[PDB]
Amino acid sequence: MVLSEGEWQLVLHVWAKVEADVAGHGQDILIRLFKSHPETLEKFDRFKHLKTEAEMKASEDLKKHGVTALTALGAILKKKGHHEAELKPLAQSHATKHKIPIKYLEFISEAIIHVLHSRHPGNFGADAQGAMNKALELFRKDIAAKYKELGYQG
Ligand code: HEM
Repeated sequence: MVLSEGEWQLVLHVWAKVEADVAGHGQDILIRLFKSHPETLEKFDRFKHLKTEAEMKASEDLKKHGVTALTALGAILKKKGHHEAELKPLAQSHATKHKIPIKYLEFISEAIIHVLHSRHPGNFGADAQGAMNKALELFRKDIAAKYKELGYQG
């Protein structure tokens, strides 16, 4: 797929608001993911012991990981589709070290979209949400093709 420049603009305009507080957004998103789909927490050996949302909120580690994850995504989105180099090391570790099925990349995409909708309603109307969704679908499609070259998904 290919996003138009107007679609990238909408994606990068809400992302600039996320960057005003990366750690806060990274915490919200990972928590939304774990609550919604608790099986995804089992992939994290570091965090699988966390029992409640209050424990999650208080985990410094968890918040440090959310910053790491978001920063990597942000770097991919700012490429506006030319992200081949960035995607390689990410597809290699998620496919052969962590073993994250595409399905889970779909659940986190849903969590990213829930949180932006809640926090940034004025900058995340229907067109901006469709543009974010296309960007995350592109990301997932390229990752999936890389998983296949790497010997992991299907
Ligand atoms: C927006 C999509 C995602 C991004 C951009 C992302 C990014 C990252 C980055 C930058 C790291 C550190 C370096 C590395 O190991 O490659 C990481 C580690 C990891 N990721 Fe992801 N990730 C994403 C989706 C997920 C999902 C959906 C899961 C699991 C349900 C997952 C599970 C993990 C695990 C288990 C690690 C290791 C954490 C630790 O022990 O240090 N990732 N990810």
